[PDB]
Amino acid sequence: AQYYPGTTKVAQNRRNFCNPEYELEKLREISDEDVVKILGHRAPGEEYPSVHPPLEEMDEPEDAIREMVEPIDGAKAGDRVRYIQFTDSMYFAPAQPYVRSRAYLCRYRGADAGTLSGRQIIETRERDLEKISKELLETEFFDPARSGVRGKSVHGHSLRLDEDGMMFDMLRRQIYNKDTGRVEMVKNQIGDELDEPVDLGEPLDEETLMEKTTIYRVDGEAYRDDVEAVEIMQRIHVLRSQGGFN
Amino acid sequence: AKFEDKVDLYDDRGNLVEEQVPLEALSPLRNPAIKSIVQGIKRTVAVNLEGIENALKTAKVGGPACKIMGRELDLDIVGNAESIAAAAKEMIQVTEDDDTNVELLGGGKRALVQVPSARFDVAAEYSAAPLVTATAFVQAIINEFDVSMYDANMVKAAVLGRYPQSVEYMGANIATMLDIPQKLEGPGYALRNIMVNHVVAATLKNTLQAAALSTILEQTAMFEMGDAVGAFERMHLLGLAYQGMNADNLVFDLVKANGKEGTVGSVIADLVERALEDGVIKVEKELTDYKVYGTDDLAMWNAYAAAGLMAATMVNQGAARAAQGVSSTLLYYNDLIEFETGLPSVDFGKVEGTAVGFSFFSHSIYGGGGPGIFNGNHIVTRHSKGFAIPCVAAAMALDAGTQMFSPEATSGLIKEVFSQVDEFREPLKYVVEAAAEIKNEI
Amino acid sequence: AKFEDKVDLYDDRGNLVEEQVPLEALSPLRNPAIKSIVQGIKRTVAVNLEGIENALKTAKVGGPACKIMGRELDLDIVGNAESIAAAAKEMIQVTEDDDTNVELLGGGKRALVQVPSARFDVAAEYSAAPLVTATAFVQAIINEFDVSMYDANMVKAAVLGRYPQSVEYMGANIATMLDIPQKLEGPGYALRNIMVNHVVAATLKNTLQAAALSTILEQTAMFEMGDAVGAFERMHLLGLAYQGMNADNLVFDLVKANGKEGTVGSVIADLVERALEDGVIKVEKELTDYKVYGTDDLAMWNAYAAAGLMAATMVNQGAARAAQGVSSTLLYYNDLIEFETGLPSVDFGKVEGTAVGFSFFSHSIYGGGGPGIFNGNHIVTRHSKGFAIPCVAAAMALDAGTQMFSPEATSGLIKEVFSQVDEFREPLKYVVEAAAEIKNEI
Amino acid sequence: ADKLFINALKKKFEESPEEKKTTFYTLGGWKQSERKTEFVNAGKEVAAKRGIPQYNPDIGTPLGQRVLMPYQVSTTDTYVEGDDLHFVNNAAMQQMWDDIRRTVIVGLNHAHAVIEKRLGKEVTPETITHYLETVNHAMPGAAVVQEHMVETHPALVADSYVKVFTGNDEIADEIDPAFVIDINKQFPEDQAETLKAEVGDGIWQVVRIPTIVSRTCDGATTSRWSAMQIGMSMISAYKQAAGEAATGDFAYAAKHAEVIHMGTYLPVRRARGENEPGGVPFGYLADICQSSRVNYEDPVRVSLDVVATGAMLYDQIWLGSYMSGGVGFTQYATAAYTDNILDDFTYFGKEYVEDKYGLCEAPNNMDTVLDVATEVTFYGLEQYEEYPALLEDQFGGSQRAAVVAAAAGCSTAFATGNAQTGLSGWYLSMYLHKEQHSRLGFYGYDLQDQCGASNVFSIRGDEGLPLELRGPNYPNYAMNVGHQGEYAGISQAPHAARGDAFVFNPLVKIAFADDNLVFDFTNVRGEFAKGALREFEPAGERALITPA
Ligand SMILES: C[C@@H](OP(=O)(O)O)[C@H](NC(=O)CCCCCCS)C(=O)O
Ligand SMILES: C[C@@H](OP(=O)(O)O)[C@H](NC(=O)CCCCCCS)C(=O)O
Ligand SMILES: O=S(=O)(O)CCS
Ligand SMILES: [Mg+2]
Ligand SMILES: [Mg+2]
Ligand SMILES: [Mg+2]
Ligand SMILES: [Mg+2]
Ligand SMILES: [Mg+2]
Ligand SMILES: [Mg+2]
Ligand SMILES: [Mg+2]
Repeated sequence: AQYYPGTTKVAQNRRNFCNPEYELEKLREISDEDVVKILGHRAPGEEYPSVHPPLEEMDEPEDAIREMVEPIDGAKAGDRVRYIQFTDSMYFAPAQPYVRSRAYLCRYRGADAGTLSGRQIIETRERDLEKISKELLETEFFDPARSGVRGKSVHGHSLRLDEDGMMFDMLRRQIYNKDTGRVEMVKNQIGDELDEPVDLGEPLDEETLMEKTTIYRVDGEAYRDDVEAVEIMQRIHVLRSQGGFN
Repeated sequence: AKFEDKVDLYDDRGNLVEEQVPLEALSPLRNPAIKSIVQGIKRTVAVNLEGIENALKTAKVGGPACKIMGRELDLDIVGNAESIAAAAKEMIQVTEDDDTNVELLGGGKRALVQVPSARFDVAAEYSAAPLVTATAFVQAIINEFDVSMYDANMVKAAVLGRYPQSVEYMGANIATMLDIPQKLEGPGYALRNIMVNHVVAATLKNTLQAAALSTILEQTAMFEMGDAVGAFERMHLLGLAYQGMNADNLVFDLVKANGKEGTVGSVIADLVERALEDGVIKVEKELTDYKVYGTDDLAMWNAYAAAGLMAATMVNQGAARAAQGVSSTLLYYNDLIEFETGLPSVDFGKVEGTAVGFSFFSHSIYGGGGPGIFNGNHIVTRHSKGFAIPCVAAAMALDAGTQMFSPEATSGLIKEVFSQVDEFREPLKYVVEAAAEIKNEI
Repeated sequence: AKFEDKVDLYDDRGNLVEEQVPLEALSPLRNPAIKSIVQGIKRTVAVNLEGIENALKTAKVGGPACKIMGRELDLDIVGNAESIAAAAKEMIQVTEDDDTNVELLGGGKRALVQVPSARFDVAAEYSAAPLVTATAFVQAIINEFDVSMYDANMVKAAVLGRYPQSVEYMGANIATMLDIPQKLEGPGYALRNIMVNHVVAATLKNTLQAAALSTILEQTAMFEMGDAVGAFERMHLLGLAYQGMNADNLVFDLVKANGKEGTVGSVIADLVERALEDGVIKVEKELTDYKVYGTDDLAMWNAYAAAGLMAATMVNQGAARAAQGVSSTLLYYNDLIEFETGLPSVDFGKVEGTAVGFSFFSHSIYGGGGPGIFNGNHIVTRHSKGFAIPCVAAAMALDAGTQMFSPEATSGLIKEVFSQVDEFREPLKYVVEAAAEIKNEI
Repeated sequence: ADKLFINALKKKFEESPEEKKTTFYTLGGWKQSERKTEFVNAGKEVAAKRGIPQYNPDIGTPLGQRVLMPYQVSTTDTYVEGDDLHFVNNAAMQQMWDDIRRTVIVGLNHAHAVIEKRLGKEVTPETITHYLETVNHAMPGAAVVQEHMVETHPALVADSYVKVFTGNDEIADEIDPAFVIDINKQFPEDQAETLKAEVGDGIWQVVRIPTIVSRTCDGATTSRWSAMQIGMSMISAYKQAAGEAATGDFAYAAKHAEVIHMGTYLPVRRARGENEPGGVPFGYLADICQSSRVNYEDPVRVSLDVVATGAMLYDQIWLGSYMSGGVGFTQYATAAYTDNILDDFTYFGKEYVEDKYGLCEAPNNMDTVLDVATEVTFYGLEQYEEYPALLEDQFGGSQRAAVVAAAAGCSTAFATGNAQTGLSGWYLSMYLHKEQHSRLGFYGYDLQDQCGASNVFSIRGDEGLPLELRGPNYPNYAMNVGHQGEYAGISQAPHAARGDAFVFNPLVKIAFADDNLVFDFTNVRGEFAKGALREFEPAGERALITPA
């Protein structure tokens, strides 16, 4: 598949995030327990709650589509559907809202993705959400200064950065330590205090954010100069226009 | 035939039924099984005899939480159901042995009623079904027990509710799959105001049959609204056949190839490969490491893309066995396929636009609700001209129990009565059989 | 037969046509001419090609006083009417040999369109007639002149108006006798929302034909509403026969006896004497110098009193050649006959009550208007179940020019087109002939 | 020169507007703001008086971790916190809506024909003037025929009256001038000649019912109230029986056959009668705004005053209350009428088109849409990338999408002279913006945006309509903020560049050219600022009939 037109670094990064045969660069290690803490849906040690019984205990009648589509493991078990949500700064965060939803529906099964200017969300069965969330948090989808895990009070994507290069957060979930140059998550994504903070690594430096970003800007790569990407968007405009007429 | 196209027809197990049938043998205007389904849904009513009896004994009539103390009437309606049903049938029919059906269900607790077809060929619309059914049961109950002139108005309230003070039959103990003509968002929309959960209940959650019934009702409405007239008619018919009727086994085969491990993106890649293999699209220009595709048949490209969009919903929401993400599939299947190809998405962007508002109105505070409560007449999901709602019906058929407003919650009276009717329950069987029967008359 | 009654049927000149016709042969459920009229009403549209051309040339589209400067388009639509109508007809029809009719009138300034009955048998209601007609004419005008994508939306505004920003086709240059389904006062009302001036225009002001068309539409709606089901059916059928079909020549003979010098009161005296002579009423009790009449057949008393009410309208408003007093005749014919007899008036007081409100709302500041702008769906005149509005149609047929909102003011487009159709213009003929044809099948 | 938004940005923040970093969390939360401090204090007083907790800054999350900004009302030097632009707190905004809701236009042409034909009586300038004195007593709720009538208090209903207009100068001259909207006085000479030719010898009433009645009841009251009192004044002034058959023709004409409602009724899911915001087409909203007859040598000022009228009515009052409610949608609307931001972008586009093509001179086609809407979309997006303080001001993507696409769409229509190609430029701007920044608006913002290109030129039943006839009930537009008022501006734009006196209905344009309105429709943004300052005096209050 080709995913997206264009000849800039931005365009190639957008293709890479969509392409399941591109290996997402892993930038940091997070334990399974600390991913459950950041999510905030269950306590370490708590069994997965269920919304319905396991599919095996259901005995549904014959349906060729059900028989051909393998359920994800959380669906087999009857897990609740839960979420993880991110905000990405317009000052060169690596991922951005539509790049996420497009990539999630190429790489992940059983996925409900939503895009907005200040937040982007995925909802799926709980145990599968924990495995996807580890990849979202450990890889180049995430920078701990320019991206934020936030289930509410999302304001910041369009704000000036603070003195430390950190995006605004009304609830201060991610704290940069000026003495150490590392960021710690000190609350879960809905803003409750964690018993012990989770290290998220060092912010990426400016050269690496420019290598990895998927936003076009006049002080980076401008969209108007990626003339092949612009030509495809204008083509889809004109073809939709003519098709609705005759 | 006005068009040259032919399609191969399959069953709900993916086995060939009839080869090379003219496309117009599936048209709502020609297929006799689609006529029988539209006339059946115009004329069929569910009667809750147990609900009438309980409303009367408790004086709980006229809408939620309402009661009139002192007006209670204790009548053995369920115990005398046979005699009441027979008396109501004699009023509902036009002649003895015509197409009127009155059948008890649930040991007399419910009745399936099919008002005779001849009453509709002399009516402007479809309200004779609840109105003639309600009055025949109200008069049969008053006659069974000799209810007095002073008390009979309580029977009327328990059957049809607060109408005509309310515009709707608010609190009624009868139900239809159609809703009142005043609630149409525009003229021609009545076959669109049919709740997704009602289609999933009548088809017993068989995914292909729920998608077929929804596509039949949606694209039939597109005829009545004039959208399938003239330049646009072939686009609508091709959408019916490929997205709703599994023409050429394309939705089935894309689901088979992507069910084990697939995603919305893997279904897009398989559909683009199959459109190129079949000559529906071709490379028009090369840009830098990017092929621009064109087509000389936009209606057929739209129909292949629509079939892919239905298979992507079955793969994504079937994998989660959770309907909610159908709003995301309907958005990003279309968004991704435009940047994958340089061609316009399904319904020229109108599926994507329906899916942006449907996503918002199924995950926000402002309105909407879960996927099952939408319909082609809802303000959020009326905008695509038949290509979106049938995928919601497929996703709700696949849902294993994630919804509070499930078909068990909203549609149990519809389920018990309408799933008895073979053409509503298994319309993919009956409409393909009828198309093969008329194939040399088109 | 369910009923034993028979009636004798006459033409609009008072001559016998067919004797001893079973009552059910005139039922809207059985009579095939009533079926053809109702299906005709559903599928017929008037197209004003001159109006479309003038709206385009001036950019005056979207409702009263509206104009878009700089959007003017000068198209020779009436000069190319034949080609435009033929191209529309090929999109409107289903097949080559169906019952689609497209006919130019007025040198190409107007077209009569009858959409094929088959599009209705797979539709929920009747809006396919204006919506299929409008799109086929918009597409045929665009194709005739090769109107560009940038300008074509002005053709759509000139044909169908401000819809869908407005709920109605506000500013449209097409017209139908029915109105949109959202305007029904209740479910089942659509055959009642037909302006009295449109029935009088269609029937060319022939008084008996205007009364017969109005009664067939009102009483056919009574079946669709369920009012004519079970205990009430015979009442409704005898009303149709005696008030609308001149059964037994009762209406005609009352008018002949009272036309020269009679009043509403002289008609009442004759009708009471005729009821007594036929055995419909009899003296039950003597008070002091006052006979109290009774009846063993309330439906037949009601029908005879209904025939007298129609005759009283024709005598009173015919003598003035001024329709306004129909509101008074509907009130006091019923008020006088109850104190004349001790029996209930037409529709058990519901005509009298409709007449009270109609009188007020045709002589006051609050609403309503002249007789011609009422209809069975109007809030003021919906209350009688078919026994009032036909008299208003007979009164407006008899008006010699007293009304500002006359049929020439409100209904000229409807007159030109719909009076071409023989069964709309002269329904009494066709429904009589049909009743004779099926008389042995009842 | 400085971009037009620089002064406002320099007022909001201590940094120059180009600066990329700031500091947060040290402003004391809500305590930084005069208006939030007023609200905290008032909440405690409210909750004690009524015995139920109410406004409390410690419920939920703590506002004011960043600067709570002032806003400049565009074209003014007035700066206010955004709460002063919420419609609940702004009596000028409430009055703007009451003056539209309580107005109807009612012909006298049928009525004069019933008088001459059915009654056989004469109509002259004299009998019209006598009728207008009578209806100006009756219309606010006072009696002219019956004994023992009880009446409305004149000072509670002092904003209700009836005027007339006509294209016939020599009647407009012969009727008492207190009652006449004088076209020649109110409009420049070229627009006056267009408008008089449209009206011709027709004579039309502009009827305003009392604001206190509109507020008690609803928009569908207005044409009924108007017709009752026209009916009483026709009976009194022309000597009818007080209630005869002809009286019904005056009622049908005033209620149905010669009325112009400001809005048409709505479908049942959003059930509302006439004269509600969702029924007002975009062409009428541009003709209600009176900037066209004052600012006609500046088509950008005329178009942006229409955007301000429509963003406030359709997003704040209509979508943000009638169709939702709560805190609502103040700043989704304020983005289109504050800080001179839309003004900077639209003046750039106008200059681009005047230099390249000349106003109204470009081909009306897709080549022009692709050229102008792409150039103006990139200009507006570049400003948010060059000025960090501008991006932090219009912080929500939906606000930026509506402002950039309004400038692109208006500029396209200034080139073509046709609103439909301006609408196609609005949708192309959305698609380019979404790809440039990898975001657009809120979760549901581009439902109409993605249907948009395909429905601009469609001709199908519920799809096809010129933009001037569309409104908040066009199906794709029925739900979402950040579009409707901007579409009213695009509807105005080609007509302001052409010099046209009106956009869609010349009777509506004349009906608001009246200094007896409470709100001043020639200066909508000035009025919003007066209301924000608590300096506007609305009608409708009950002070005269309540204790001191
Ligand atoms: C969708 C529909 O809600 P329902 O699904 O019918 O509950 C509709 N609301 C809205 O459109 C909300 C529009 C204003 C709030 C969101 C603005 S983006 C209404 O209340 O009639
Ligand atoms: C009849 C109908 O008026 P129209 O005939 O539709 O103009 C209706 N008015 C009324 O019912 C007026 C009732 C109040 C005044 C009379 C009270 S007795 C209405 O405005 O909808
Ligand atoms: O977050 S949502 O798009 O649902 C609503 C924005 S006000
Ligand atoms: Mg690990
Ligand atoms: Mg095979
Ligand atoms: Mg593959
Ligand atoms: Mg006599
Ligand atoms: Mg005696
Ligand atoms: Mg600084
Ligand atoms: Mg002032």
